[PDB]
Amino acid sequence: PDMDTSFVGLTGGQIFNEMMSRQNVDTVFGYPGGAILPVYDAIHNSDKFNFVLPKHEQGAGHMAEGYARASGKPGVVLVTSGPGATNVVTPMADAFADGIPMVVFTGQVPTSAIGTDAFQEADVVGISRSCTKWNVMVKSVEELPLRINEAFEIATSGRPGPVLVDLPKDVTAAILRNPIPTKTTLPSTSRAQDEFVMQSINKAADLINLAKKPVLYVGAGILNHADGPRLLKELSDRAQIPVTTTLQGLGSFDQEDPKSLDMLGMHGCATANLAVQNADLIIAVGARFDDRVTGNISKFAPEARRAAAEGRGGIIHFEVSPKNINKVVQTQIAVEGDATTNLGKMMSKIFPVKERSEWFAQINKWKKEYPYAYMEETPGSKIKPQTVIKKLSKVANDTGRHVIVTTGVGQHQMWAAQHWTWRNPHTFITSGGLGTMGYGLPAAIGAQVAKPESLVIDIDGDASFNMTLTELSSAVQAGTPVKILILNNEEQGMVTQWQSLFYEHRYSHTHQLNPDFIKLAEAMGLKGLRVKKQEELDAKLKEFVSTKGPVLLEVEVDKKVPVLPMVAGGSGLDEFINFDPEVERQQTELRHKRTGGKH
Amino acid sequence: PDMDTSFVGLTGGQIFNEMMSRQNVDTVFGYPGGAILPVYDAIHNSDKFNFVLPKHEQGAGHMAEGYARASGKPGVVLVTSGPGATNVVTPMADAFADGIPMVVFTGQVPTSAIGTDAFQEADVVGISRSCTKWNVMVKSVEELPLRINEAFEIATSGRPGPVLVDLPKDVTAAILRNPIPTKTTLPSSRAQDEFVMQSINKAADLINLAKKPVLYVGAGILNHADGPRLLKELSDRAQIPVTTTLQGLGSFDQEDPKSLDMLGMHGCATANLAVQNADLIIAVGARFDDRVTGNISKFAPEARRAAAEGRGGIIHFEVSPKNINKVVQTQIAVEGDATTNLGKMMSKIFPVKERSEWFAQINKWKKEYPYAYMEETPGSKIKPQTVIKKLSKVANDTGRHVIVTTGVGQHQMWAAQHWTWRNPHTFITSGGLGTMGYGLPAAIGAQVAKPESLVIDIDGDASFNMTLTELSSAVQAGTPVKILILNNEEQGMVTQWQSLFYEHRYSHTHQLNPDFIKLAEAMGLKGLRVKKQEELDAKLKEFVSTKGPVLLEVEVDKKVPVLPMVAGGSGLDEFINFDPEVERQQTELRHKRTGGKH
Ligand SMILES: Cc1cc2nc3c(=O)[nH]c(=O)nc-3n(C[C@H](O)[C@H](O)[C@H](O)COP(=O)(O)OP(=O)(O)OC[C@H]3O[C@@H](n4cnc5c(N)ncnc54)[C@H](O)[C@@H]3O)c2cc1C
Ligand SMILES: Cc1cc2nc3c(=O)[nH]c(=O)nc-3n(C[C@H](O)[C@H](O)[C@H](O)COP(=O)(O)OP(=O)(O)OC[C@H]3O[C@@H](n4cnc5c(N)ncnc54)[C@H](O)[C@@H]3O)c2cc1C
Ligand SMILES: CCOC(=O)c1ccccc1S(=O)(=O)NC(=O)Nc1nc(Cl)cc(OC)n1
Ligand SMILES: CCOC(=O)c1ccccc1S(=O)(=O)NC(=O)Nc1nc(Cl)cc(OC)n1
Ligand SMILES: Cc1ncc(C[n+]2csc(CCOP(=O)(O)OP(=O)(O)O)c2C)c(N)n1
Ligand SMILES: C/C(=C\CCOP(=O)(O)OP(=O)(O)O)NCc1cnc(C)nc1N
Ligand SMILES: [K+]
Ligand SMILES: [K+]
Ligand SMILES: [Mg+2]
Ligand SMILES: [Mg+2]
Repeated sequence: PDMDTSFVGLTGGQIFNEMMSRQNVDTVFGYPGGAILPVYDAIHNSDKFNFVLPKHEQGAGHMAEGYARASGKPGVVLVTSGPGATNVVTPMADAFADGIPMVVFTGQVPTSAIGTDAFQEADVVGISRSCTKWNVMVKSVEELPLRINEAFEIATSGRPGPVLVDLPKDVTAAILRNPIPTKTTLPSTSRAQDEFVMQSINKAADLINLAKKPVLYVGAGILNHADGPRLLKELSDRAQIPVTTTLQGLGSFDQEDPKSLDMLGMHGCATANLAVQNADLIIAVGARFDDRVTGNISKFAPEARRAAAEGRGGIIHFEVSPKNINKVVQTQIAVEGDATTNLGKMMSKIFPVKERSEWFAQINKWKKEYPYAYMEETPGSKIKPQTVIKKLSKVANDTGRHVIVTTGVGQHQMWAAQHWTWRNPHTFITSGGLGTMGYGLPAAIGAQVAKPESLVIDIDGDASFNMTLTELSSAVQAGTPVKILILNNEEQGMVTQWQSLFYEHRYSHTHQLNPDFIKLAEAMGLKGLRVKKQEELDAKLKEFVSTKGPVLLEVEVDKKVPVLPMVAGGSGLDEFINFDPEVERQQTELRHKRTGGKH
Repeated sequence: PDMDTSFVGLTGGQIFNEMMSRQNVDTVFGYPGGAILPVYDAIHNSDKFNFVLPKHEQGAGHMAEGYARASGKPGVVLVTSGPGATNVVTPMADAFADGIPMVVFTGQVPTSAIGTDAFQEADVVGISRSCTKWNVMVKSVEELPLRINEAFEIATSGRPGPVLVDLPKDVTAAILRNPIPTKTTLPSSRAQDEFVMQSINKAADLINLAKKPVLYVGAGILNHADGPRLLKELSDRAQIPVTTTLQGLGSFDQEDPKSLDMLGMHGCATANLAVQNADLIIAVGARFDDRVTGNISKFAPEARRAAAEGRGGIIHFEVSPKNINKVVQTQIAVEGDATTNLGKMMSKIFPVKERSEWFAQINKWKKEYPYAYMEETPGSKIKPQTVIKKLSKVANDTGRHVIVTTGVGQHQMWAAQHWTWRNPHTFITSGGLGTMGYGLPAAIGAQVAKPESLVIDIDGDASFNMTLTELSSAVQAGTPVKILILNNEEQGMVTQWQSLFYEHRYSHTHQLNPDFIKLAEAMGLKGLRVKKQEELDAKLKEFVSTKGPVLLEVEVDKKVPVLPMVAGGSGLDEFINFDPEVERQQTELRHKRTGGKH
């Protein structure tokens, strides 16, 4: 084994510093602690990268995710042992669900104290086993470079995800006394395989060229390659195929394009859902058929399954991970690998399509029939959440700046998804798989660090905001001019919505006492704005976006407004609840009675 | 009968409600979520117990711990799946380290969706395996009563600890269609009893033979209502000096002349010396962790010789056999509940007249190595230690029951050192895991447990930031907690270590703080601040007197080291002491190395 002596003499901590440089890391989010001190002393005043300090490790994790989402690079986290480590479990679980590249370094007690119920000791490798693509505890400093390189490679390959490297204090404080393999200190296809993939591509092209009512079901995977959107559009334009995206796919397709069906799924656009239930061929690109998208699985894509049975269609799946191939529904053709790459190889085999009048006409009728309708403002009423999104979307867009939107979890999140006009990739950063409330703020901060020149807006919910509102000061300390928008309905919207629907309006502990958000913002060091009256919304939104420096804008919005359309329970994607002003008014009455006038 | 049907017809959620009643649960801390909704609908407006809502599940967990610590009852947590569950990992790990009784119920996706990478699904049982005494996923509603009972029993027996019960939505929503064994619904040795007796005997002999005996007491003594009482008895009967661990504070009255105070890396010098010179160490409810033993090979040197010459050594009253002879080899091991065995051993103890020789040496140390520090000079900043002493008196002079919670760091050590501990179950601090942010949420839980008590949270600025959002929860729950922030605008304990071991190189140990007073006001509490020495007394009195929750920020002197200190490979007797000169020279050294920034 060829040896390297360049790290000989350095401490684990110093080697760590050098590896961050070699891994092209320009930002690290962390919080110091005793066990990890050897590494902190090493990166003290280091100019190899910028360090962002949160008030809580969970903040660090979510900042790393936001950063990764906006930059495309893996988010690096550096925390101490014990509580410092357990505090980043949620962010890891979150990054694991949404496939976000993240390398988490957790300090650990000295190897000689491990297993002795030592001070601030935790079985981090054990705890994080199920919420990381891979993890490891570095046994010796000689092993450090290697592990760091494996971590970054695993985190950024296949389906991106989080990895954890446990760093024992004695290992990071130790000095390298031995030369180590040159390989282990440097970063980073079968002919029959590529032969097999080309075969898959040909079969997929054959099916596409045969389809009469095709639909592109696009997900996050298309955004893991710079040319993803470009090729997706080319395919769409070439074969005249309408496109629908998941929550994590928004931004990949231009919603201004006539062929846009918008988001599909539980709270998706009726047109998109209808298109999916009636299509003879579903081309899934970088999407995992999760349960918030498929509706009742036995009712999913009936027309596509029928087409399959008749051998004239079905489902094509461009998936990068074998774990998600044929996991939820049986597919006819599975094109393994990087979606974008395979779309590029397949293009030339796709026959150019002149038009699909029938199909598009049907889709257009649904578009006229099922828009994202809702109860708009009326004289004297409170501001409507949906209206805020629509307006902010325009104001933000009219600035001509690059816009990135992050959100919390709940109704506001769904309305942001539905009513915002998505056009640019890597501009919507939201927690979908795990759905972590409190993701909004810290994610926005990370995103702003990744894209300093972008207008980063966090469309949050009051309950979600409370979870991590302490990072508000971090935004100030980090110099991230994030714009925090709070759609305040003084309730846990998404939950109350379910309680309204399935629990006869019995709201069990789903209404919390909020602090004065404006005074809070002021106390934290930001500008604070509030809006109650419809008349002032436009002015405030403009001041909000225009303000230089971090700013928080609270918008008092109407309460108990349900998010629609809605497919839940055993309903098929085409069996959605539609908005009805008459029914809303009826439900309202029924609510006041059932809650004894409480809500 | 053998079979019980008092549940047939009920939903898992309703059964859960009934079980909380049967388990004598009067408080539940939680946060709703989709997966756990069936249980929330069931406990809706339930009058079987009070529900406390935090802003974050971590808050719920720490509130449960504080509640458990102050009440003696297990803390019950109810959260949803996915993020709701992962958010209580830290509190569980914490409760696991300090042996706190806690039953955590986490909602889970329907059994039919488990393993499909379902919405808000997490392998909770897997994640929490290493930080819970036991955990389980309820497979069916028939199994619900059983699991709930096993959980509470395991959480409250042996060495208390946290347990987690995973509740699948389809299980809690399901209706019980089958009658279940009456036994399973009701809230639930050997001949080793001779070995214990033999031990209790040999220990009593060894104690009656000791010349320089020391009582090294821990949290274990507080796990029994008669612990403190029986501890004093033994101490008085055999005239033995008593030193307690951080988690032991409050089990022994520090007013008694036989009190050595706290031992350990930041413990009283006298306490450490006594331990190092003792021929016999009686360990009661303590696990010899590294923050106490110092350099293990240099620990209890005289106790060793006494052990080698068969005239003493180490006696250990431990409930968990796993912790016996885990750190240091003991001579006698009395298994079981410390309090119980102390009662059984009492009579076999010869009533000592006096130990004037031992006490002479001990009182010699007390006069020489007290908790000294650089006191306030004119115009200088308020000293953290002073605030603690002053508050200790003010709080005490109110005649109310006082409970103190803290964050993690220097302020925590100063609270331990300079407060005069006398009542059991009055100091609630995170020691094993040492979780910053524990202070506030713990105080809230403690206040819920003891409504009439004056609950004070002695926090640090950095620690406070971690969970400062629960400030509004305090208001919503109606818990008039008193939040004290010793603001040194730094991560004190870490800067102290950076000053000591890393040549005054403060790497990311200075966070930007918000306006604590405006923060408090925004959260709905009264906010007070103190900068001048002259106003400290007035503010402390107003602080304690204020009705309702209140926060007081006291600007204190920065870069103040917690002493004495036993770090690295130092034995408990090789501690660093306070020196006025040494400190002035250290300040100048810090100024030179930092250009003048610190
Ligand atoms: C309250 C709430 C409501 C929600 N409502 C909806 C809704 O109505 N509709 C909806 O769609 N979502 C909704 N979501 C989000 C949902 O839970 C899922 O997180 C999301 O739909 C998953 O989208 P995705 O499959 O595109 O992305 P991912 O879950 O990230 O999956 C991407 C898939 O693409 C693969 N992949 C990754 N990279 C590549 C590559 N380079 N080449 C090829 N394949 C690749 C991955 O292996 C994976 O299988 C909601 C979330 C919450 C919290
Ligand atoms: C910054 C910081 C500084 C610290 N500094 C110090 C210091 O200077 N000195 C110090 O002492 N601590 C210090 N600590 C706390 C320390 O880390 C340990 O948490 C603490 O000393 C453990 O005390 P304990 O053994 O009494 O309690 P535990 O750790 O709770 O252990 C109790 C033991 O008693 C047993 N037990 C429980 N119930 C019973 C029963 N009913 N009958 C019999 N046995 C029972 C248990 O099995 C266990 O072995 C510090 C913590 C932090 C965060
Ligand atoms: C929290 C760090 O814990 C260590 O990793 C650790 C654990 C068990 C035994 C010895 C050490 S050690 O003696 O290698 N290191 C420390 O004890 N460090 C340490 N750092 C800080 Cl900032 C505070 C502290 O103690 C109160 N202790
Ligand atoms: C978050 C709870 O998730 C469920 O446990 C879950 C998981 C996978 C598949 C079906 C369900 S389900 O159809 O039994 N329940 C729900 O889907 N519930 C649910 N509750 C809320 Cl408050 C919001 C929500 O969706 C946006 N969904
Ligand atoms: C959640 C968490 N993150 C990091 C640590 C590491 N840590 C232990 S003590 C300490 C010092 C800072 O506290 P502070 O509240 O400012 O009080 P001080 O020590 O200054 O009195 C730190 C950062 C921890 N214990 N818990
Ligand atoms: C409560 C909940 C979603 C949304 C609620 O409220 P919010 O005010 O933030 O937004 P709206 O829905 O009211 O807009 N689900 C459980 C949950 C608990 N805890 C965490 C960290 N994440 C979660 N998803
Ligand atoms: K849209
Ligand atoms: K004391
Ligand atoms: Mg809300
Ligand atoms: Mg501090």
